Amino acid sequence: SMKELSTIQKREKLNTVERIGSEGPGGAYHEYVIKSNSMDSQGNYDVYETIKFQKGARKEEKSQHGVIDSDLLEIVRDRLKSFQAGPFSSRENACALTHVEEALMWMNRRVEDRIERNVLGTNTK
Amino acid sequence: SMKELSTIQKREKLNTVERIGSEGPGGAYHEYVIKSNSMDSQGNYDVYETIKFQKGARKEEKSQHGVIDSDLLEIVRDRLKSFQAGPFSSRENACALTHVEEALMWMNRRVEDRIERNVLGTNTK
Ligand SMILES: Nc1ncnc2c1ncn2[C@@H]1O[C@@H]2COP(=O)(O)OP(=O)(O)OC[C@H]3O[C@@H](O[C@@H]1[C@@H]2O)[C@H](O)[C@@H]3O
Ligand SMILES: Nc1ncnc2c1ncn2[C@@H]1O[C@@H]2COP(=O)(O)OP(=O)(O)OC[C@H]3O[C@@H](O[C@@H]1[C@@H]2O)[C@H](O)[C@@H]3O
Repeated sequence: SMKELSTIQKREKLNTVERIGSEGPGGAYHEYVIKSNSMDSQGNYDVYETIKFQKGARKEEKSQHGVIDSDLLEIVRDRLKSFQAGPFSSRENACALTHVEEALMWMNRRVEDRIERNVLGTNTK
Repeated sequence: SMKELSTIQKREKLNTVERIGSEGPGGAYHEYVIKSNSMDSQGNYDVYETIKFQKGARKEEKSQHGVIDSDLLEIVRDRLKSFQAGPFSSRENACALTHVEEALMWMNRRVEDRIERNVLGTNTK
């Protein structure tokens, strides 16, 4: 099945984000589609992109390799840094960037804690 | 051309994220690759995914449609929400999720400000 995400942005959205499939390992969904909101005059949706996540903890049998959430945030972190070094910097970009980095820091704190407890990549609290 | 991002996570990374090509509109890069740190039985990457961004402000001549940064953050917001409803919820996930959402709110504050000033989709401060 598929459900569209309710996004924080409400107006002038370029793309919609769709959640594909059912809940899987960790309680998470593992496939998302980014799709143009509007069509051109020939009916084409210029953007139609699928992102598939790592599905199951990496050391567990039958897990499948994929993207991980920090990868996406690192890309947006780099984009925001570029925008701030470019001709159209803004305070909003500055604040978004700090929050994206703080998210990444919390995700990495989780990783390093799981390394310390020797549970990274396993289905263990 | 290609450059590996320096990520907040330093250890046990699933994937490497790379920036492809040169700086373009807005001072930003517009192509990123996510590739696994693991190889399959034939020495090919288990994961090799490419993200291409909206390139040029949307109303300018020759701009190209693509992913936008808030789409990626919305996917991560949904994943963290799922993790927090699932069997392996954690305090780090909750703090990460609030920061992702606050980043999305700042990004939307920028959008709505540019709408009010009638500059959204144009190369103007
Ligand atoms: N913030 C988070 N990031 C990643 N996983 C998280 C998480 N919060 C909870 N989980 C779940 O907690 C267990 C071990 O987690 P991790 O040890 O970090 O596993 P990892 O090898 O990186 O695989 C990650 C993959 O495992 C599955 O969910 C995991 C897995 O059930 C799911 O498919 C995910 O894509
Ligand atoms: N947080 C941010 N998000 C998007 N753009 C940002 C930004 N900070 C600065 N900019 C740049 O500032 C100008 C007007 O910006 P936006 O009006 O928001 O334009 P948008 O139509 O959404 O296209 C976006 C595309 O325009 C190009 O960069 C823009 C563009 O030079 C670039 O290729 C980007 O992918």
